[PDB]
Amino acid sequence: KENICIVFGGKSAEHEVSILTAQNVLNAIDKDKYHVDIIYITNDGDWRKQNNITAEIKSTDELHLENGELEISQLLKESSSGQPYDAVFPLLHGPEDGTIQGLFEVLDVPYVGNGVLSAASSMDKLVMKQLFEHRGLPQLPYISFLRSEYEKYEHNILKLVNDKLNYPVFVKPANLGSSVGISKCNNEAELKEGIKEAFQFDRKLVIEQGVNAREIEVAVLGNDYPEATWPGEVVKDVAFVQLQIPADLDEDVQLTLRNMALEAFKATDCSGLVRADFFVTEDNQIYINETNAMPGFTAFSMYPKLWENMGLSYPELITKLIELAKERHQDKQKNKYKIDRSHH
Amino acid sequence: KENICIVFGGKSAEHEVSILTAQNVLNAIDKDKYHVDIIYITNDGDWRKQNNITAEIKSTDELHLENGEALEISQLLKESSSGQPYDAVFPLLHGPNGEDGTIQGLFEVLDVPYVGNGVLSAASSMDKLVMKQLFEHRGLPQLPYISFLRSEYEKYEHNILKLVNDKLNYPVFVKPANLGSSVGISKCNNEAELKEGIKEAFQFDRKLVIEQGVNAREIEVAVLGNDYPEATWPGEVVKDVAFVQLQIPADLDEDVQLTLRNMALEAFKATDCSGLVRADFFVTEDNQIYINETNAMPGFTAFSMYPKLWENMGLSYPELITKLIELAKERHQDKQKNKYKIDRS
Repeated sequence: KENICIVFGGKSAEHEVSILTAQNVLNAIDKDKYHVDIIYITNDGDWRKQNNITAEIKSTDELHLENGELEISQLLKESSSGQPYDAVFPLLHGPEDGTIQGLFEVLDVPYVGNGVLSAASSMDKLVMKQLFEHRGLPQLPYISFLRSEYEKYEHNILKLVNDKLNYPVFVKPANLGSSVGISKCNNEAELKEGIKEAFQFDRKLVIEQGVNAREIEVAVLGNDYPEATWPGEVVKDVAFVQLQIPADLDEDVQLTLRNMALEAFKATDCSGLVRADFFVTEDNQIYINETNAMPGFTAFSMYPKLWENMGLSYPELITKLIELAKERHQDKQKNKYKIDRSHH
Repeated sequence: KENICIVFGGKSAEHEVSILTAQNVLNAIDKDKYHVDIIYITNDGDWRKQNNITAEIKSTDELHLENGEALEISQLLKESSSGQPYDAVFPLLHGPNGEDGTIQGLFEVLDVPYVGNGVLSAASSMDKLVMKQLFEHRGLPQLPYISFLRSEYEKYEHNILKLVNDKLNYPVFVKPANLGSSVGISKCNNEAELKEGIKEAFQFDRKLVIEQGVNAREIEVAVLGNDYPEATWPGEVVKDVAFVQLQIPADLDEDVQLTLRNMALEAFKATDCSGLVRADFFVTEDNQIYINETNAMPGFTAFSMYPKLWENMGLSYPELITKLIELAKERHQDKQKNKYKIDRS
């Protein structure tokens, strides 16, 4: 029997979605196969652990833990069965991405999903776009700069936005995911204001050409030999979850999107999973928008539903993610041995 | 006094250097200005704390090392033995386990202010392929190179070997992308050697870089700052052949030195560094410049390149340590300020 730790909560009011997600995962997890503990990280950063979850959690209130089992390191290094975890499943963004993965790595705890680089890469929209560019994936025109750069080269930068992009454009802090400080700008005065607004939240920005496009998402699962689902659509009458799986798109367009999703996964060197989010215009021009390293993971979110469409049930998906974590961490340690052995 | 913690040792034989660097740093810190705790990470990865270093560390044996207090990872790591939070934590160790970027992640989770590079910059300059991609986007010159995953070599071996031939001039270097360990690096003079060289590197890493090699001079530039970084004049390790005395500034034309200074700033920005970086270039006999790598955690003994480059600029080793602390606090205040505004929208 394998020991699993679900970690959820977090310093933010991504709180409720994190708790809900944990309920879903806990209630889907195969239980005579998995011994399961939970750690609720409160907002204040108190880690509260409950051991050996056996019953269906009927209510989200159950998971707002009060009591806790030790220090952070002790919480993570040992399962309730007295032995290390086979996998820890983070269902929180760490105060951003990549930080909690660092902590797991320092503790040598096996964990689900993306690693440090890939998590942080995907959370920085500029880095992400540069990785996608190098890989040959199509993207909309954009510009990026640092505050230091804007402070010295404003006129030059604002000229770039005019010669290179068509309004409307979006100004987007590079380093959030929260959508704060995003602004749609229809002209240069709006752009100027958008930049000023945004720099109140971040020291680095991307200015992207807007499009009218469908929002098409592909789920990828794996480590070294990832697989991609048929795409799904986030259907919306107005751009500013209702899902259609598979997406109403030509077969050839679906195949291209599946293969680009695999390329996007590789470009940011993902592990475990990624959701690749595209723009597909009414003429079937395809741009990758972003990858999401920690996609919504509720029983009804796009990422699990894309897998269900392929015949991979939600309990089976969670199992697959866990075995991937196990494999990745096993492979890390084995290469350590070979390297150690080389040094000797 | 301000309150500082130095973290050193780690899961490696980086140990002896890391210990010496901790000594140097500690002896460079004015204890009437700073209250200093240290944390040693043993090879098995146990954290051991020694409080309130007040005297010169005349020898390493005066450090307790494994014999400091047994430390769990907890909110406590933010608190000095004075009972004040640390103003800055100075990591003088790598990612034995994980990558670079992992201890930074731990510090961010615990909201500990720390010196130097953040998660993404640390991790990106430790992955040679991401690093190269970032430098290419920034328009910095680099030697020709190819990269691939094991899974890609597995199914496209022929095409890849032919890409090497059609793109790279032999000899080439096979480099694991994710180690700084030099384990699995090899110099390959033809396809036969390359093939061997690839097979061997894949024993240790799942992603490789193949690079056109060049014998050339190795020239380094130090950069210090967060949002308004400054670069040193370049330096070089003194030697007649390219196949521990430094020359600072390097024996290079002034225009070449200036170009390098500015390239170092660009490399700093390309990997979104904080605190510092060392940019390491190749410069050929005809003054062709290629950035080799950035180093997010460059050697930091009293006699190391990074410190000596600043010394030539008039910034003493103690002043350099104080500046890095001040940049650490600044960065962390900036995060706190940003989180507040974000949260309040």
